Amino acid sequence: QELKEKLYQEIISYFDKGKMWEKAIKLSKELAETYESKVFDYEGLGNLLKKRASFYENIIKAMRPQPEYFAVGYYGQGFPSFLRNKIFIYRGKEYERREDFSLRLLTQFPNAEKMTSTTPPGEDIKSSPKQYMQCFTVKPVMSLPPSYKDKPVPEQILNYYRANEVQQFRYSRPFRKGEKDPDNEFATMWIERTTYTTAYTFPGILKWFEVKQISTEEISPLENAIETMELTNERISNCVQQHAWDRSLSVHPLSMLLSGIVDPAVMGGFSNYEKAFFTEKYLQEHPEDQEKVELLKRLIALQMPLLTEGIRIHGEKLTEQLKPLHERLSSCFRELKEKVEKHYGVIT
Amino acid sequence: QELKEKLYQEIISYFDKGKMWEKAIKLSKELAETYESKVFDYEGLGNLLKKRASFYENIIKAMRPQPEYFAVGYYGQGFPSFLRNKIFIYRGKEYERREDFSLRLLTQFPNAEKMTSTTPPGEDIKSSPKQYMQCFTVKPVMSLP
Amino acid sequence: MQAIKCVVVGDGAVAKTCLLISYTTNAFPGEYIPTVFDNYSANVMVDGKPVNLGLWDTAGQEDYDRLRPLSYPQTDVFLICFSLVSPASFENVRAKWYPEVRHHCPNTPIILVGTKLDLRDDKDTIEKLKEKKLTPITYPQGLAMAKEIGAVKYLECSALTQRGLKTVFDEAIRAVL
Amino acid sequence: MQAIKCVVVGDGAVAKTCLLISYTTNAFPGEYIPTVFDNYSANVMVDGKPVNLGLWDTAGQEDYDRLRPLSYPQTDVFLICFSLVSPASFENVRAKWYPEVRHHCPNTPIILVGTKLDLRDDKDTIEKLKEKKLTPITYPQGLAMAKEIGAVKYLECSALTQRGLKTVFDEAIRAVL
Repeated sequence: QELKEKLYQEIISYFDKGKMWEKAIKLSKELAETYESKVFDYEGLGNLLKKRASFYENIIKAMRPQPEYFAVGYYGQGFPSFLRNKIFIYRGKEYERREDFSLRLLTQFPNAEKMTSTTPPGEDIKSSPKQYMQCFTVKPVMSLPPSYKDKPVPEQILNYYRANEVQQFRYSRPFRKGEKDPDNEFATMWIERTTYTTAYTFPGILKWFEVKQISTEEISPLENAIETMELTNERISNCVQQHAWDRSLSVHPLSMLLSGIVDPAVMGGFSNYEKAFFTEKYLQEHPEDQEKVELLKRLIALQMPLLTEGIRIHGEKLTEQLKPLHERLSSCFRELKEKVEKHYGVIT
Repeated sequence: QELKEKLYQEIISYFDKGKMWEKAIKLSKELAETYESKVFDYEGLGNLLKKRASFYENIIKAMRPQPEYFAVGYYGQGFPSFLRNKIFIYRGKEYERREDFSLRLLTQFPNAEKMTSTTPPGEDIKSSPKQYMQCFTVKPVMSLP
Repeated sequence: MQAIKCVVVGDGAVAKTCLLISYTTNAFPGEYIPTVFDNYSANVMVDGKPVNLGLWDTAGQEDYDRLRPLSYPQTDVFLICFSLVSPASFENVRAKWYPEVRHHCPNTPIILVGTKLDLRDDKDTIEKLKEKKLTPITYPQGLAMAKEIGAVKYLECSALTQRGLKTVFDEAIRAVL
Repeated sequence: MQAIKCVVVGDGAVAKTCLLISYTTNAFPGEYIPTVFDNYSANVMVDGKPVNLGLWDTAGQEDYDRLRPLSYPQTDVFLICFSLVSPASFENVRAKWYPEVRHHCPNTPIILVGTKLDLRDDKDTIEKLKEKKLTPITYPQGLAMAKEIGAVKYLECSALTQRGLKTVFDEAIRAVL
């Protein structure tokens, strides 16, 4: 019993000096349950509740850096038996970039030959006596608890699961399939994402865990456009929700997002999508594939009220410095509204 | 929802000014459950936990007077219909003795005849038009969870 | 929290947009996804404290020249970008981009970077340029230009191998620091 | 918290023990349960604040006279008890109980109480006493004794009807107050 209480108070101290909250908060709930139900240790219970309240406050106030995630696979007979022909997904530290991580890993294995390709190696590299190391970045896949299903969970909480409690990992593979037009670069957009499955959640007992099953997919240009529109809509909604719940927040992210949405001057994606899908040429290309452009139309149509809300908040933060920027934003907002209403023929 | 939260905070205030703890502590546990599970109102949760800790401290430190318990039965046709031929167990207040309680009760019914015996009355006293009041002390029986 | 504002300018024959989108995406070289929108903002730091990094995607088209002068005021730093293997980019910088950007904000530290560092030493590219009477700009010319403009540090990055690009962005972030 | 110490003394022909145990039990008159042990302590207050009340049950036997003198020191109050209808109790108080208790603790407020107040006016009891050449002690004699001893307040209580017993204990508690 004394050992149990000493270990529990050591857990309390480490959580105090550990900045981890979610598991700490769950264990604090359990410890409060044990306190009230079995031992009636009221002072320790009160201190535990105070620390849990501090964790709750820090969740909303303190900033959590998002750890990066890199996939490293060691090939060749020169690596030890626990590194041979295996791939591990490494959890990067605070702001740790792939270049520094690769340099530090190569420092451990000077004999390692840095692989310059992400294509899986053949039998020759794996069976070669040398040391071959391949390091690249992968994107974690967020897994929310069933308790949070269908609920407006705060973004400060969702960002935790976006980089923690993750098993799956994805990466983007650009493939060229189509005419090489000098201007329209999106005419050859094909994506075959790499599916990575892990049996254990990150974080866990180890920073890195091996992959269990790997799968491949295929993304048509219509699907790629749908996914890009969904991602942009989610980003805009997240920014709007973050600023609507914040007061001393700069308008620079708003300015950047609105400038990106309004005028893609370097490469206009709206006109590229128009030429790629709205033209009858694509209908000849995709006779029976027409419902996807409907999804694109509804996605931009649902983007429109979000853009209106962004205009509202920008005008709320409007000043003399942002006067011409916001004037252009409003002018192009009206122009795009009229475009989507009349020229595109979509229904909002 | 606003009515519910207003009633809950009124409950909190009354428990603060009520010195009742056990039911207050149980309701505080339930309110903490509702806070953490549904609404995530962390500041109200923390204040609730502080008040529950104060209740816990007062349980061991503050002194609780034990209320006395007296059994009073009103007999005779002179009492109202809700007092006729019935016996009620009255919870005495802080340090309230049987003599003061009997005096205060007789003040309410000057026509009441103070019964000097604890033996249950016969049909004559119950059917008599007068007012007959019998007051005596009884011992509560503890029931643990 | 703090944010970083930086204006990146260049010509369309060098396509710094691909380099910028590859840096923001952090994808493996040769596997970048061009995106429809411009103005790639991100939250990436190097040293000191986490900060927000802003990269204003400026079009190289001459028609949008009236939209650029208002972005320069109230900006922390500016990034002038040119290519060491593109003499046309050097001429454009020396003629229009360097004088006007310097004129708009005379009081601001400036960082000069070189694009396509890999093709600077490429034998086939140099042969084609010499056939097209083009001379790859080397280190001494960039150093002389940096000393003329009083830049904090002249840099040379690449896109196919990303050589020094991370160092370039670290220097850009630490210029204010 | 505070506690009250009071020494109650008397003869065995009056039996103040029954009155004390009936008061401590708070039972209905005529339905008291005598108990095996002495020294009935209880936690009952009247006014001001809750306090602990102690009642040292002193035996009327003469053999235990050597055990009584040590209880008097460091005691808050003392209760001298006699019976108004028992001349023997009055004689015993005037001879032994009053002089010795007063001598032991000269500096302490004293309360004088009268036992069996109901039998003071009882016709049959008075007739039997007159037949036994006994005179019931009335109010003037008790008042004269109280004025002689300088008591704070002379009292008269009863056991069968508990007349004034609660008032007697309230006065005893408030004597210190």
